[PDB]
Amino acid sequence: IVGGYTCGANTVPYQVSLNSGYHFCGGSLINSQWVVSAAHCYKSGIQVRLGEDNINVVEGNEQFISASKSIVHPSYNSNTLNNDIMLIKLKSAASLNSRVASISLPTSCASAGTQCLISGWGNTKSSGTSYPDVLKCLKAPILSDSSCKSAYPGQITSNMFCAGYLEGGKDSCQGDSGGPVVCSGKLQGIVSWGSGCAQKNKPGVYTKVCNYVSWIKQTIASN
Ligand SMILES: N=C(N)c1ccc(CNC(=O)[C@@H]2CCCN2C(=O)CNC2CCCC2)cc1
Ligand SMILES: [Ca+2]
Repeated sequence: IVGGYTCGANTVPYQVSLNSGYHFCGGSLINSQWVVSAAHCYKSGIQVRLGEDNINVVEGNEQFISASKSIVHPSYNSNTLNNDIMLIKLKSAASLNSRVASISLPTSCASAGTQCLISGWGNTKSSGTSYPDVLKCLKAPILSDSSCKSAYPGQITSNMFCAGYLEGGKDSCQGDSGGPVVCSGKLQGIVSWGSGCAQKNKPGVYTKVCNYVSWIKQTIASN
């Protein structure tokens, strides 16, 4: 997260870290046994880490639970990142508490101009590399689809939306991948792609979660 701030410990209690010996992606807890992330975060041997603030220090509210299954969206295309969403099931139900909490799926999509919260353990530099070890936050509005499409002609689908700031300086970044965009109490976006981080006229691109709520609800009910 570039241009953001320290959230504070467990203030984003639906935020998860995906770990396979190291943090490699974010995710969102949507109920005691299931996580949503980006399909580009798929890999085998994932351990879900809940209740995290400093990801390099055991502070006392963590839950580490191995994934039992992963389900990438059936229409995921890795080249275009269309349908960049996956579901991960926990080997055992998480113990839900104030620091480990699920985030509601939308009932309908969010509008351009709605303010959201984006969070993650990703790079904080727009030039160069620096990884934070505590969770970083960023409040960012959803941008018009046309500004989105003008930034990335022919690369935006109906399953993507842009958020952030066209002037640059504030954006998500590598390592934030699969992490949440929460607007009005609902998970509306997943950190998916962009060009560089916090560059002028290159806003962040997010998976459009409202399009996938029926798929999510059907898939968890059958798995
Ligand atoms: N500036 C940002 N908001 C931002 C930029 C990049 C990321 C991380 N995501 C990525 O790097 C993703 C996953 C693997 C390939 N990838 C890409 O961005 C590759 N670029 C193409 C653009 C059209 C679809 C794929 C996360 C956030
Ligand atoms: Ca920790």
